[PDB]
Amino acid sequence: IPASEQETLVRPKPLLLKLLKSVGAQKDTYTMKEVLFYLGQYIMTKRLYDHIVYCSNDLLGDLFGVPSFSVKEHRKIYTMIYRNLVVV
Ligand SMILES: CC[C@@H](CO)N1C(=O)[C@H](CC(=O)O)O[C@@H](c2cccc(Cl)c2)[C@H]1c1ccc(Cl)cc1
Repeated sequence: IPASEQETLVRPKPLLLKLLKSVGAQKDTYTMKEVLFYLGQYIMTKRLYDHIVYCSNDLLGDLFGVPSFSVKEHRKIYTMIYRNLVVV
């Protein structure tokens, strides 16, 4: 993962936005760095993470389309996030 990826500007789809609205200020456009941070906070505050995040229990599962995933497979995490947003 290159560092430039954090700068990508994105518009969340409603379900991603609903999730971000529980942890951060609402706005139309976010950086990827913000999205990952808010998802990070969402996961830790709700204790979906202990290297596995368990989310069949949670909206996050519907978002990502998985019951769980490893926090170390960053490529796959980006892919799952990307299908819930639009790059601007
Ligand atoms: C779930 C806790 C948060 C705390 O920063 N978190 C991690 O523990 C691990 C740490 C790591 O393995 O480097 O992944 C973080 C992260 C940062 C940036 C991009 C990605 Cl794909 C993951 C990052 C993370 C953010 C969002 C998502 Cl969806 C998954 C993991």
